[PDB]
Amino acid sequence: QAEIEAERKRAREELRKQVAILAVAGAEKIIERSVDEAANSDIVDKLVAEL
Amino acid sequence: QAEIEAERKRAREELRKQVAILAVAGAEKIIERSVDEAANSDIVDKLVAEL
Amino acid sequence: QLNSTEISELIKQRIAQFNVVSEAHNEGTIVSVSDGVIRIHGLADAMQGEMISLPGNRYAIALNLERDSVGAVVMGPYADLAEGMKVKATGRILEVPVGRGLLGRVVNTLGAPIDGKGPLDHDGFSAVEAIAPGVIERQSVDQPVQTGYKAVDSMIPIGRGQRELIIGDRQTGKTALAIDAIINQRDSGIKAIYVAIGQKASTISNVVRKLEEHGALANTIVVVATASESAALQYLAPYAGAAMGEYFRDRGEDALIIYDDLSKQAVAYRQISLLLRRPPGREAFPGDVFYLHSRLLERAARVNAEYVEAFTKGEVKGKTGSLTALPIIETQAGDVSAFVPTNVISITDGQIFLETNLFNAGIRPAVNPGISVSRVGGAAQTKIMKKLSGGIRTALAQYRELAAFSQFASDLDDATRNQLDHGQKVTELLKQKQYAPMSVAQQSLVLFAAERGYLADVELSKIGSFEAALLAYVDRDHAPLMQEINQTGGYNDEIEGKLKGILDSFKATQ
Amino acid sequence: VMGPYADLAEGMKVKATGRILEVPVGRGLLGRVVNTLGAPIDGKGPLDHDGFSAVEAIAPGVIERQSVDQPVQ
Amino acid sequence: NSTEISELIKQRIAQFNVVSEAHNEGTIVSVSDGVIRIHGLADAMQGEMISLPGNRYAIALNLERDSVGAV
Amino acid sequence: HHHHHGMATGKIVQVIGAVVDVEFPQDAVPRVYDALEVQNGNERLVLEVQQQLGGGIVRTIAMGSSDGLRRGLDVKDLEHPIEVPVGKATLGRIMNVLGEPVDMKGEIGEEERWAIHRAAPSYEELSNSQELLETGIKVIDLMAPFAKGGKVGLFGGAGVGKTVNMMELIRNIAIEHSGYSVFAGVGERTREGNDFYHEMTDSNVIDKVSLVYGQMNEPPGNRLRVALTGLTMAEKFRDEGRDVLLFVDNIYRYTLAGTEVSALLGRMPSAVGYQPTLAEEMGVLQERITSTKTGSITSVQAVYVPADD
Amino acid sequence: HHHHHGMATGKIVQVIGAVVDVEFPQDAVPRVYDALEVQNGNERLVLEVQQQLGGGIVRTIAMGSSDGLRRGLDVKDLEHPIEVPVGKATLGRIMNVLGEPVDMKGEIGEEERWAIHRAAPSYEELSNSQELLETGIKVIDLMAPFAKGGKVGLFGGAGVGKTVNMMELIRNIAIEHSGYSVFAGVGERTREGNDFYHEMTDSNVIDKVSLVYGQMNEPPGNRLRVALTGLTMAEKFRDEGRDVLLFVDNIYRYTLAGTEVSALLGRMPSAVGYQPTLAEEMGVLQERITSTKTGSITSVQAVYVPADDLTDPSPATTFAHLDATVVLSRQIASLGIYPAVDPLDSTSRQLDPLVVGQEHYDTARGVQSILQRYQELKDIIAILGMDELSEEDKLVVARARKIQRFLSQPFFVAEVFTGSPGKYVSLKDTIRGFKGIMEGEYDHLPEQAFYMVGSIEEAVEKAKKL
Amino acid sequence: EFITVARPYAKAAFDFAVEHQSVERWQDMLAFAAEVTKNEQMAELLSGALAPETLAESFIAVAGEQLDENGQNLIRVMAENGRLNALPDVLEQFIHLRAVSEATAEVDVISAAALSEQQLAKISAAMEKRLSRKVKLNAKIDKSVMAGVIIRAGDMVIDG
Ligand SMILES: Nc1ncnc2c1ncn2[C@@H]1O[C@H](COP(=O)(O)OP(=O)(O)OP(=O)(O)O)[C@@H](O)[C@H]1O
Ligand SMILES: Nc1ncnc2c1ncn2[C@@H]1O[C@H](COP(=O)(O)OP(=O)(O)O)[C@@H](O)[C@H]1O
Repeated sequence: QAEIEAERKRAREELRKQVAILAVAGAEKIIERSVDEAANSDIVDKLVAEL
Repeated sequence: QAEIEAERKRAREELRKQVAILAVAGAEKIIERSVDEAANSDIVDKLVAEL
Repeated sequence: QLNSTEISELIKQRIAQFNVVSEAHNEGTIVSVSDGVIRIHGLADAMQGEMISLPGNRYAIALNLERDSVGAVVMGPYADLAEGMKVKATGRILEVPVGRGLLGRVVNTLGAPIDGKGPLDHDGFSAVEAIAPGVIERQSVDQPVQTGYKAVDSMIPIGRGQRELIIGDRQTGKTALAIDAIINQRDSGIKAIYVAIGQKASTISNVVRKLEEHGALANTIVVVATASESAALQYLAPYAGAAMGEYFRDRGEDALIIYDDLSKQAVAYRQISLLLRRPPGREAFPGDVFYLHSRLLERAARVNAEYVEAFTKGEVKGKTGSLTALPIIETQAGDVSAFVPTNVISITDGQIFLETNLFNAGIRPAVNPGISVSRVGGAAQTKIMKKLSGGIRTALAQYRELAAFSQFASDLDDATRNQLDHGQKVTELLKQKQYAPMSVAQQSLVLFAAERGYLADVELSKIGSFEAALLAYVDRDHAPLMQEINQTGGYNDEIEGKLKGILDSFKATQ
Repeated sequence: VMGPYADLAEGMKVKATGRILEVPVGRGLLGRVVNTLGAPIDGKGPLDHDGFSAVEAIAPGVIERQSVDQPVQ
Repeated sequence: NSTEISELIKQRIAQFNVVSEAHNEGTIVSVSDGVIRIHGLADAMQGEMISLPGNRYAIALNLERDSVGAV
Repeated sequence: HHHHHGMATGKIVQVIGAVVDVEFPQDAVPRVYDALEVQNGNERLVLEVQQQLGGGIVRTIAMGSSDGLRRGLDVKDLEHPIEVPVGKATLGRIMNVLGEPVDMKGEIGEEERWAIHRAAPSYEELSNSQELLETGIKVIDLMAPFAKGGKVGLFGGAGVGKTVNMMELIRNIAIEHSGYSVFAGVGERTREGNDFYHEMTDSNVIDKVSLVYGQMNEPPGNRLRVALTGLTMAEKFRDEGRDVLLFVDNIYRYTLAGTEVSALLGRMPSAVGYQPTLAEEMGVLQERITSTKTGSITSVQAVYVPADD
Repeated sequence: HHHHHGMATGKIVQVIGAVVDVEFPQDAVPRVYDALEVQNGNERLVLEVQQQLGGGIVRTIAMGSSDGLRRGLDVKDLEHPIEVPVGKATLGRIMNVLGEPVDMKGEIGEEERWAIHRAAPSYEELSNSQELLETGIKVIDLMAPFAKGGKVGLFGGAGVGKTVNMMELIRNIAIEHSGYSVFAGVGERTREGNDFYHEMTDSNVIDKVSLVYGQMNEPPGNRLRVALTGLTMAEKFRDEGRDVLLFVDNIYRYTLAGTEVSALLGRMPSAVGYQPTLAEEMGVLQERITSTKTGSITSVQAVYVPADDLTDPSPATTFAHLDATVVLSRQIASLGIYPAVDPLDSTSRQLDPLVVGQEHYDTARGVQSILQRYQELKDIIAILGMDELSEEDKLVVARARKIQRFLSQPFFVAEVFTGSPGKYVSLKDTIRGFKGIMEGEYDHLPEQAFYMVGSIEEAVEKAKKL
Repeated sequence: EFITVARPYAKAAFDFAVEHQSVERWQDMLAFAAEVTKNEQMAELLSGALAPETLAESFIAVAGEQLDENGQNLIRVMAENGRLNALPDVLEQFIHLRAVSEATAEVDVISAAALSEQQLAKISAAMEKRLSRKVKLNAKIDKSVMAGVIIRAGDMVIDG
């Protein structure tokens, strides 16, 4: 039983990590808005500067 | 073994509460990372409005 | 909740920021593949044998660079995608998690991941390819190991690193075997893995079930290998797992591993050869075996100290490295030559064979009595084990040889009868039940049984068993002190006496 | 090859028959002597079958069948 | 394939125009273990011995189109 | 396979019989498992895996018939392969390999459509419990136990009236449980089949289970293909979280079909001319059966016993 | 040694495995074996020659590790197509296949160098002599004569004790020296190797000889090369000493590598996937063996018999090229007999009765007859059991199990395997055995006694107790 | 598309081209040729015939006489080769051939490929980079570098 409890820590933690990863996806979609927001050719010009 | 088990399921459920709850904290963090990651320009105004 | 911290950490790793390179780099477009192998373009100059990143992060196995283009062999899903894509490629071929820190954990064989915890710690990538350790630097090793099978231990002693043949036979308990013997090592003092070729879910599962059942499964680990597993993973895998032991072995520590059913690897690798389109040999065979085997077989060692000082980079300042491991040999239809098994046998330092009859006869032990042996021998046999234990090795054949008698009329009297009975009974005695760990103490009891025969003729078969159980028991009450002896290496004439008085002393028993 | 291959030679242009495998089907011609390619082997000059029938064939649904108790001599 | 010269192609590049030179002795392009792809000695006699560096003479049975070799 | 509009043409490149050389657009092509259909005179025709070849042309095959070829040829490419409309209605209803309601058509409406190509592994997925199947067999079961979702070998034969055994299973499934399974014959004397249909009427229980049958009148591409079908179909019921076991046909028929494929593949056969990878196929097969955490898949099979070698 | 300056390069043409596909200048030209250098990132590597391919591109070979190489790579070359230092200083320390001192001792060795190619004596050149050798070999020394300079053949795959029976070879070899000789082993196991090294130390015999020893897991290119190591190795000695002796290993591996590479060359295999020139290679290797008027040499040789297929054309070239040879019975082995050789099998061309006198030839013939007989009826029994045994026959049979059982004796050095020691043997005593056995002289003699047993006197002492 | 087969042919090319110094001229010949090859109604006819002479003649015949004697004897090589069917590939090779000597081109970064003749990697390259001033054009660049950095990024998310 104790071991099982450990496993539960592992799996629960894992689901948390999944919610974390899916969470990461949605974060990335919002990041698509972070591109949709505050996007300037100037920023590109900064990339150009990275030359 | 069963006895341990029930409480286990419980720990799961309360965890689920702390989960939906933490969804706030997550939305926060994700936003933050979206700025830091953008590594470009900081605009906090837009509201992604994501669960 | 708690993991929110973890999110923070990940934000810190994530703070590693970024850079870019290789706007063209090597790349090129993989022209056409059947089943992992592709007409493939780009990336001309790579270090031979490099691993090549792919969709779903897959390295590629490309043995052949033509003057013009090349071709490669995938691991993982074959059908994933359409052809002609640009090429992604790993810096280092043969890069796999290193350090021993993580342990006793279920991984993909190939991949790190498996149930339930993927998260693990790896000191760095590793590569299966290796060069032979200096033969000059080798430690002949007296470390005995412990069968936990009653007479089996007797049959052969165990030093670390010997090429260890088991036979194996279908339905034989071979999948069973004794592989349990890790329990015999409750205190391991070395880590082992085991390997299971194309193995069955239910099997792996049950092993799992039992896995902590005996207790700590973490103590050592093994790698996941399934039927679906591709000769990338499959033909390639046992080879893959090798470099692991370079943790302890390269930490200069002995370590053990079991693998068998390697035959799978052969037609596995042969289906490979159909790709090679090269002509195979008998049984679809190339000689890669040797290379393969040499690659494979060459692994185990025990080594010189200063050798380790090197191997330690002087860190461990020459701590004698060792390596242990176990093989086993399938019997399809119990045929001696068995071609390859001939070949392997040739390689082998030692031999185990099974006797179909016994377990077929139901006999709890089935091992083939002198049909097979360890050429290494009893160098580590306790001067008690060593000293007292000889006669069986030969005499067994005798009874068997004597078994040869074909049951003629009463003759030779005790020469015949006594020997044979003594043998047969002795066998019943020898029989060890499944899932029964042997005791070093038991060895004593064992060796004691006939040191002489203080009991030899005393009882009948049933009475032999019964009386025997009685024996083992009466002693505990009888003596504690054996612990020291048990702790001790033994073979003291004085001990022999104390044993002698204690020895007839059981007459009080029944 | 069909028939007396040996005679022929190449660059012969080409002669195309849409049909394939068609041999006169019918009950008309019964009992006659027939070469492989044709009935013609009969001394009989003509032969009457309803019309050309083709070699490719499709078996009927196993479902539809007659169990048969017809003994045979 | 058998052509393979490329350098004599340079030769043959325009020399496809003009050849008309039959040596008794042509160069032996490449060899394996006494047998050599070779070209020259334009005239052929089946199973003719063929002198060599050193006394040795060789022979080839197979009439081989456009080039031949022997051991 | 496609969510289908267009799906284009190609041309028919080189054709010997089932060998399908044909070419699609230069841009792209669907997976070998993925597949495409072309109306040839009377009907559309879809050919099996192309394997990899050039110019949009690659190598393909079909169980159907090849007559009436045309050099230039055009096939509308199906995309998401093998989607197939099973439904629970199938039990007691019979279709062709295509799901074509082969028999007197039960007309067989179906809301499920899925590729049979679906993998069915998952690590740790199935239950760890190891339940036995309880047959109520006075000797078979009593004399010997039965494990839930377990594979089962068959010895017996003609004159065994194995169908008697089967019917026993019929009363056994319903009677024992709600769970209901179906098996399908392939590569087999037809009369047996129809007689078994009648025998189903006599049995009358046929409703619970139904199958297309191979009968060996057919081309291999079909045949070898059939397995994935049943795979998906029961995959309804074990997917239903229901649990079951189906009988199985002569394997040697099946694997051997493997070789005929490999010669067809032009590939070097395995030794003794097996399918050079035939083991792999077995991987498919044996690998398929499982008692899921939520479902149980058992089965029995009788393979053509070859000389008892 | 001398630069070896510049020379530019072939660029690496194509990656075929270890097969070397690379392309050099038009003028750049080798021999069928010639000296090429190239530094890997790590180190200079070399690929031995190509046969002949065009475009400055030819193939080539390597003892090294192919992986981790970049294409088009420039490649260096050495003048001396092959250069093998020939010293007599060598007997101290072993060396790499490169001859790099395999012992920890660095060795200046010697400047004189050699190359793979070597050649045979004239028709008249060698010497032919009958001098022979006899030893504790229960039979074979008895069962067969051994002339001086003779190359002894080993039969069998291993597991036969081929390493442990080979270990007997060590023993008797070890047993008698009275000269200078050297043998080595390659593609072979270390536990043995390091053991022979430690025990060699203990022996401290190494002064007399050193031998580079090749390893089982070693790369092929070396393995192939090892023969040249042999020949050159001899060449110094044969020049140097008139006389020599040695032993030979894993020549199965020889075949094995060789075939292995054949199609790799883009060649079609000889039959059973052998290599097409394999025989030519063999006439090469055995041909490498020689003993001359100026000097003669002895050695004994072993190739793993693949699988006891006697039809093995490998085994064909064996007997064909065979000089001396021996055979072993996995029944006799399986009989649990420690010695375990196929006696009925093995034979001595040198055996001559005139040489042997009649008594030898005769008696041996007789035993042979017995064998013929027991073999002969062996059937009839197995069928019928013995119930019908003709008296005389029955008697012979007794003599039979007895005689087989009889051959076996202990060996002094043998106590390792079985704690039991043993002893050297005396031929005359054997001759006696011939009679008494022929007599069946001891009528009451115990069968069990005879096995692994001492002399008729000793077996008479047993006989007393046993 | 053996195309590797090109070299011995293709190679002698540059050399003849070197030696003949035609490469302007030879280049012309190649242009002309690939053109000729392209002809599809011709192409059907093109594998039609066995007699090599027939094709050398007919091909050379309708050709419009851009041909050279070295290219006549030599074209006769390719036909004698019989391999000639695939010839146009060599031009590609020939390009590289011509290119090989002194040439340079460019890979679009995220937009369009300058193909600038700049022989100093990362230098003459850099010269072009700086030379932007072509810095104007978007041409999908932003989606590309943002999405690609984003790709490394989500890549790290996976890594996270
Ligand atoms: N002599 C024996 N005593 C006790 N159990 C035995 C004996 N022989 C076999 N078994 C049992 O066989 C069972 C499973 O054996 P196993 O599954 O290994 O047969 P198998 O070895 O799988 O087939 P194979 O022998 O081909 O691997 C185990 O329970 C093991 O205990
Ligand atoms: N005279 C002998 N008596 C008993 N065993 C022997 C004898 N000769 C060889 N052997 C056995 O041969 C076994 C195999 O050792 P090894 O020589 O490697 O065999 P091989 O070389 O044939 O593989 C050894 O364990 C050894 O006991």
